[PDB]
Amino acid sequence: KEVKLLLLGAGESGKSTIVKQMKIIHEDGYSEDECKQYKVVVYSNTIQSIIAIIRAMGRLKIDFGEAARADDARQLFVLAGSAEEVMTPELAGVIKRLWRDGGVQACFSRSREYQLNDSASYYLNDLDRISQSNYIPTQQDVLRTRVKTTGIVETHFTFKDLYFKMFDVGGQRSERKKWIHCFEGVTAIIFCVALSDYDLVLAEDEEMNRMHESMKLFDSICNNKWFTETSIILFLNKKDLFEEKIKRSPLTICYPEYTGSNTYEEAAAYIQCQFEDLNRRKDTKEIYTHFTCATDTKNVQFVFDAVTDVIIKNNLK
Amino acid sequence: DFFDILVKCQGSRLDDQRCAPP
Ligand SMILES: Nc1nc2c(ncn2[C@@H]2O[C@H](COP(=O)(O)OP(=O)(O)O)[C@@H](O)[C@H]2O)c(=O)[nH]1
Repeated sequence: KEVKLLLLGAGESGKSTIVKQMKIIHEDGYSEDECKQYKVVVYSNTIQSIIAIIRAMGRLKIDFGEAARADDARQLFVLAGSAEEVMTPELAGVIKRLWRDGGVQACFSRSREYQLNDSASYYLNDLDRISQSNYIPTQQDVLRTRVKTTGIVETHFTFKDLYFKMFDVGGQRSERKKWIHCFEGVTAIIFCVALSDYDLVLAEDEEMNRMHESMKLFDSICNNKWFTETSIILFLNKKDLFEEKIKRSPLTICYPEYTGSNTYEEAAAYIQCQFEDLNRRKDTKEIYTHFTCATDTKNVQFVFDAVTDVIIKNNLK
Repeated sequence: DFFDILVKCQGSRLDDQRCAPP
C-alpha cells in the first residue's frame, strides 16, 4: 500500500530539512559527487549569513569592539562574489576576524530583534574546517544548506515494507494544479513548528507573533472538514534552541497570560497544550505530538520510526 | 478561506540568506 505524507508549517520550521534527513536515512544518502556539488552552496549560505548579521548591526545601532574591523566589511561586499567559483584565505581571514568580534557576537546574541537563519552559527563556528582548499562537505553540512525553492519538493522511499511519497509544498502557486493534488488523498499531515520563535520580536509586517500565526494555520487545518480521515502529526521542532533560549527569555513574551515557571518541560507542555487545544473535534480526532530536532539525524530516525509504527497500527484496524 | 490563510502565514521563508540549487 502507498502512503502520502504532507509536510506543512510556516517557513523556517524544518520541512526541507526533514526531507533531506529522509534522503539520508531511508535512501542511500548524499554521495561524494553531490557533496562536492554543494560546496559553493555552503560558502554562499555562510557569506549571506554573516552579511545579514552585518546589515542587522545597522538598524539596531551596534558599535564594533575594535573599529578597524569596519574595513573588512567594506572588503567583504567586494569579495562576496569571489566564492561563486573557493574561499580566498584573505576572505576567510575577513570572516574569521569579523566572527571573532565581540560586538558582532552581541548582535548575534540579540538575533531575536531581526531575521537571522538558524544555519548561521553552524557554518560560522566550523569556519577553519571549510576554509581549507581541499574541503569536502559532510552530510551534516549539506543538511544545514539553505536552498531557494521554486517548485514542489518531493521524495519517495521504501521502508518497513511500505511505499512512502512525501511532499513539501512551499508557496509557489505558480503551479496551481498538481500543487492541489498534493492535498488530495493524504494519509497523514506533518505540521512543523519552530519553538524558538516564541520570543521573536514582532516585525512591522506582522499582525501577531510567529507562534500565533502557526497556531492559526493549525486551527485552520485540524478543523478543516477535508482532513477528517487524515492523521494529524505535530512536530514541535527546534527543541534545542528552545531549551537554550528558555533559560533567559520568558514565555510571557509569547503568552502574557502564562503563569507557570520557565522550565523547558513545563513551557513546552504549555505550548503543546496550546496547539492541541485548538482541535474542535477532540473526541473523533486525536493529534500525534513529537518534540523534534531536525538536524539530529538520530532523533529524526527514531521519531519517524515511531510515526511509521503508528500508521501501521492504524492500518490494521 | 483556508488557502488564503495558508499563504498569509507561510511564504516568509527568508529568500536572502538562501542560495540557488545546484
Ligand atoms: N539548531 C537547529 N536548527 C534547525 C532545526 N530545524 C531546522 N533548523 C535549521 O533551520 C533552517 C531553516 O529550516 P528549513 O529547512 O528552511 O525549514 P522550512 O522553511 O520549513 O523548509 C535550516 O537551515 C536548518 O538548518 C533544529 O531543530 N535545530
